[PDB]
Amino acid sequence: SSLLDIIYQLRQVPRWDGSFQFEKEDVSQHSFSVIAISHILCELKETLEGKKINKEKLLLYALYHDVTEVVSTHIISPVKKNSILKDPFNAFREQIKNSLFDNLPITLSDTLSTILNNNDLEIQEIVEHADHVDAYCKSCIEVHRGNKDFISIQRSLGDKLDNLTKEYPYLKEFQNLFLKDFPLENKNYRY
Amino acid sequence: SSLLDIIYQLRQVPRWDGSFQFEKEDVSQHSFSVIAISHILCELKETLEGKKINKEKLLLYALYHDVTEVVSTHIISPVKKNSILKDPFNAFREQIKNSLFDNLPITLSDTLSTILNNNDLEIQEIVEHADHVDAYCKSCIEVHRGNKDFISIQRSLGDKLDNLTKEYPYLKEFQNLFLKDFPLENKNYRY
Ligand SMILES: Nc1ncnc2c1ncn2[C@@H]1O[C@H](COP(=O)(O)OP(=O)(O)O)[C@H]1CO
Ligand SMILES: Nc1ncnc2c1ncn2[C@@H]1O[C@H](COP(=O)(O)OP(=O)(O)O)[C@H]1CO
Ligand SMILES: [Mg+2]
Ligand SMILES: [Mg+2]
Ligand SMILES: [Mg+2]
Ligand SMILES: [Mg+2]
Repeated sequence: SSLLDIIYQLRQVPRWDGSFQFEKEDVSQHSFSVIAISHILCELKETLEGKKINKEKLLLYALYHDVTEVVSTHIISPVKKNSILKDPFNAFREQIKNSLFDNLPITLSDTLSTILNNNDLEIQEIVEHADHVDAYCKSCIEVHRGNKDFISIQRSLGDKLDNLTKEYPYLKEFQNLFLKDFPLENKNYRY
Repeated sequence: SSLLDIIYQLRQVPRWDGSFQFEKEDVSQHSFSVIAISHILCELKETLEGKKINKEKLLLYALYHDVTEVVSTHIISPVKKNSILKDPFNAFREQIKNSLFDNLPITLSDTLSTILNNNDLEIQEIVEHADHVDAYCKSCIEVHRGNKDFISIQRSLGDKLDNLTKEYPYLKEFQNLFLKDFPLENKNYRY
């Protein structure tokens, strides 16, 4: 099976192609952050919208949400969202899904296929929001480092986030708890 | 709350201090790999040992299993396992747990405390094994890159892994599925 190799190979997939970064980011670091953000958003959403989400499936979906970029590489959204490329890249992403996991036990094989082809719309939407939050946070850290080239990136991500908070109250709550002073200049928790 | 800041601050915590690495590894990359390994080990263990594990708690424990290293930094095991430092570092790790998460909702606060102070012994043991597997895998990748300085590291980690496979059949199965040709020289799945 290639599955363990793929998990480590995600470190070789860079994000933010074409932008100067003070800190280079790979898909594994991004996915770690998306898992944690997805968990936090889930807890907030459960309490506000009065429900219980299946966190096993949510966390596993977040964990593997970008695993196909080991084949496609990471195509930045200004490129992937172009009308010329939008549908073909989703079709390509779908082709990678249907091919990735071959030499496994049916316990793993079925469970891996279930995760990749997940049709739980709410879990997909939570991870999509977590994905946007993480992109915003990265842009905040770069700006904080002094990277003027991410100012316009932070602004458009922040504008899209603001609009999402008007429609998803759990995102507004997340914004209020964490995204108003981010990152922290004083990491008091270290001392 | 410092929780979101801490999630990103784990990128500033390096592993393998005092060893030459061709690729520098941080706690976020390591934790991503441990989450995925913990999931795979859990599926194998469930099938072999005839049970169902609560994967929500397992994955969340793996996710945060090294979060206290944002305060302690990452102390390598030859140092932390010295008889002089063994108990004090665990006491220190415990002090960090009881202090980390302050300004949260009780939904988050209680859930975060539950995860950190988890007393499910089996979940702790799965993550401990995943942690050893990840260390072995890192050592395999470095050796594969040509890093002769990790040969003796790979050997001792491999020896400890071999002994663990004699006592935990799900680890032997994992070894048979993934750890016999690792990493792959031919990443055929990319093409
Ligand atoms: N303004 C931007 N300029 C350049 N790259 C960007 C920008 N915004 C995002 N990226 C990169 O595309 C990746 C994912 O972005 P996203 O998740 O926020 O957008 P969607 O794919 O969800 O539409 C992100 C890092 O490479
Ligand atoms: N032989 C070694 N030489 C130097 N550093 C090591 C070695 N083995 C492990 N490390 C580093 O200690 C970290 C964790 O190791 P571990 O998880 O396998 O050992 P335990 O803490 O579980 O006893 C690891 C990377 O920094
Ligand atoms: Mg996105
Ligand atoms: Mg993503
Ligand atoms: Mg360990
Ligand atoms: Mg660890």
